[PDB]
Amino acid sequence: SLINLKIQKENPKVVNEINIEDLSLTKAAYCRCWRSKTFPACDGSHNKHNELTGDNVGPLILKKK
Amino acid sequence: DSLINLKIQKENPKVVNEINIEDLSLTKAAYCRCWRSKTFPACDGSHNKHNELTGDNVGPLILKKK
Ligand code: FES
Ligand code: FES
Repeated sequence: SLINLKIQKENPKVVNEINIEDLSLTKAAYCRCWRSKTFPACDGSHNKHNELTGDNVGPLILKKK
Repeated sequence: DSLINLKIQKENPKVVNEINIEDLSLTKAAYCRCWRSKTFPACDGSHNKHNELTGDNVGPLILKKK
């Protein structure tokens, strides 16, 4: 049932705040699988998780107007 | 190690959500990273029960504006 295996395990609730107006990218993918090496950004690790596990998780994509 | 999402759109082989800056109403909006929210992709604090039951430490992503 653990979702997060390794990230900031000394912190009892990992919460990331992002300033959506400071997007340096036209879109930006944010991780919902707790496997990204760029966490809280998405690096595509979700694909390795889904393949390993048979899961169907993917990122939240933030997009500029 | 094992499944993260148990229930949400299991018919969909990859659940991706997009959000437009301009569609964000509030100065802050919480997005779920635990796959337990009844308002997915929004966070409704279901992570708290998940954390208490499993000894996990997951929390939402907060998008801040203005
Ligand atoms: S690396 Fe986790 S959702 Fe993409
Ligand atoms: S309900 Fe899932 S992170 Fe809050």
